[PDB]
Amino acid sequence: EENKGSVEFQVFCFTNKIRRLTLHLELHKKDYSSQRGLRKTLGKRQRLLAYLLKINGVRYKELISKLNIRELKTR
Amino acid sequence: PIQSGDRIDYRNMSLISRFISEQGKILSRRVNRLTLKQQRLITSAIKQARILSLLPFLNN
Amino acid sequence: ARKIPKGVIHVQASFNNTIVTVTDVRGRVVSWASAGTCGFRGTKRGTPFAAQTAAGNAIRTVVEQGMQRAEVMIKGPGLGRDAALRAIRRSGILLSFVRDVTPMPHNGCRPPKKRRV
Amino acid sequence: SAYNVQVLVDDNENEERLLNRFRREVMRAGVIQECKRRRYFENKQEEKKRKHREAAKRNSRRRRG
Amino acid sequence: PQCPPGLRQYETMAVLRPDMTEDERLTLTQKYEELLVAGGAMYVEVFNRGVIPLAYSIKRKNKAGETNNYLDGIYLLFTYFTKPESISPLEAALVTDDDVIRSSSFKIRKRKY
RNA sequence: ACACCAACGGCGAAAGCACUCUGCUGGGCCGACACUGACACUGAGAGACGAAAGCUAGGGGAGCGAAUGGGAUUAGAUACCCCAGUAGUCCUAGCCGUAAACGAUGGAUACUAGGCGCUGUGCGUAUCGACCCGUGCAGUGUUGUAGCUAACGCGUUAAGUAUCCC
Ligand SMILES: [Mg+2]
Ligand SMILES: [Mg+2]
Ligand SMILES: [Mg+2]
Ligand SMILES: [Mg+2]
Ligand SMILES: [Mg+2]
Ligand SMILES: [Mg+2]
Ligand SMILES: [Mg+2]
Ligand SMILES: [Mg+2]
Ligand SMILES: [Mg+2]
Ligand SMILES: [Mg+2]
Ligand SMILES: [Mg+2]
Ligand SMILES: [Mg+2]
Ligand SMILES: [Mg+2]
Ligand SMILES: [Mg+2]
Ligand SMILES: [Mg+2]
Ligand SMILES: [Mg+2]
Ligand SMILES: [Mg+2]
Ligand SMILES: [Mg+2]
Ligand SMILES: [Mg+2]
Repeated sequence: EENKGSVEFQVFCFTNKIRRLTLHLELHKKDYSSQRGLRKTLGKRQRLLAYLLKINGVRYKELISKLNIRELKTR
Repeated sequence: PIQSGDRIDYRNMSLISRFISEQGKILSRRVNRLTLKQQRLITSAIKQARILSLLPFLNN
Repeated sequence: ARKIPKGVIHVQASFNNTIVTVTDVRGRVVSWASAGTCGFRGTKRGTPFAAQTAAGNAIRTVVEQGMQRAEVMIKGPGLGRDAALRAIRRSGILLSFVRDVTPMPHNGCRPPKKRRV
Repeated sequence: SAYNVQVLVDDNENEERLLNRFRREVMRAGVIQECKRRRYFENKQEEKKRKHREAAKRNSRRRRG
Repeated sequence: PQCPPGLRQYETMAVLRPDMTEDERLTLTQKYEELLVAGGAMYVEVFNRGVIPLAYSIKRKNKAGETNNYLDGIYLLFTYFTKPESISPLEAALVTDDDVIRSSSFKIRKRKY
């Protein structure tokens, strides 16, 4: 289905699992074990994005405008 | 040699009472010659049964 | 005073003394014998011998009431655990059951520290 | 009610066999060693000491004999 | 065969007072079957084994203030498929009743040894 | 506070985590090509977590128990022992950021005998379901060859042979 390994699909799966995790992190604030994972996965997504910005400028801008991902920290 | 062919639970009392002491203590894995996985499952079972008063903590 | 045919003997054995009480199944105390009440004091009060004379001393009054069968209750780590049983036997009273009631917490109140001696 | 050790004496009763039956019941549940153990408080360290000591004692007594 | 579509499998044991009739028992049955089915349970399978002496004496206070000391007991066994969301109230709803002296519920996992 | 289970066993980044159960969720590992195609490793600054004692505010207070008091012991005893016993230990919301926070061993990768063990799975065999055997991985434990080391020792979980960053 599409490419399940494609950059943009992966970044999506990540952004989505993160915004999902957000609710759990809001309800139970004392769970640090889970937050540590969040920070890890966010790291992954951020990496892929940096990579994709290097490789293709167009696909990148399209993607972060599409998935409502916050603009990059290289500015 | 000895083995579990039937699903072990808290409601098979025959089973669990094999692995229980006279005083109702749980016998160790080295004695019962069970795989670690088994032994754990037994243990939790025994505790659950103990709560449901199927087997006694202490005796009369 | 009360003539009761069957009752129970509680024997508490602690390290400093052993108490022996005699009762009946109604959960009612008839007569008791302490190793300290026999004219023993702190050291000797723990020895298995003082427990022997304690036991003998209670069973005096229990045959005086004319009782026959008894259960034995043993509570605590001390020496009299074994000693008292002997007197219960040689005092020529039928022994029904012998149980150990030493309480074992299953977890709980955090004990005193270790004496550095 | 409750009980730890159950020694029922039959009417064949003699003192020494009774006394020793009971003694081996107490050895069997390990109650006196138990109440010498809970007499005072132990930090986790003396618990690991006791576990290694006792467990490897009876274990090496099982592997030598 | 049993096949849940987006549900969790469950077992529940309940222990009831021995002083109960079969009509009061079936009324409880009916009631809890209804709570389950009202909670999205596809397949309510209930089974009964009543009147066994307990391992130990249990105490239950009533709404009438009674202290009830028991020896026997009524064991009700429930295999049912409910959403993980909806198992929440059931357990307390079992605790709250005076007739239910000891309740416990387990999730069932497939055994592989 | 959680006896037995408990084990030279399990998970965790570390701190740590154990009566039972349910629910929300973090990782791990394994087998298949299903896919992307170097997206890697490390990390100055910076951020999060971080035993216990401690502190602010509100609760809670059984046991234990600094401080404190009595009783002893002693030349003395502001200690050891005994009898009492307040903070604190517990919960909620925060602060503090230190420990022999120890494997006294930063991280990643590659490569170099074995023997005996365990935990997870996978394969073939054994029966056609439990073993059983041999094996493939992933971690974990004990002896030990080469080599290393001032010795002790370490030894595929290196303190070996090399490369990169702190
Ligand atoms: Mg003394
Ligand atoms: Mg690990
Ligand atoms: Mg999980
Ligand atoms: Mg290509
Ligand atoms: Mg730094
Ligand atoms: Mg902090
Ligand atoms: Mg603290
Ligand atoms: Mg202060
Ligand atoms: Mg005190
Ligand atoms: Mg003083
Ligand atoms: Mg006190
Ligand atoms: Mg706090
Ligand atoms: Mg430091
Ligand atoms: Mg250091
Ligand atoms: Mg084998
Ligand atoms: Mg390996
Ligand atoms: Mg070593
Ligand atoms: Mg070595
Ligand atoms: Mg070196």
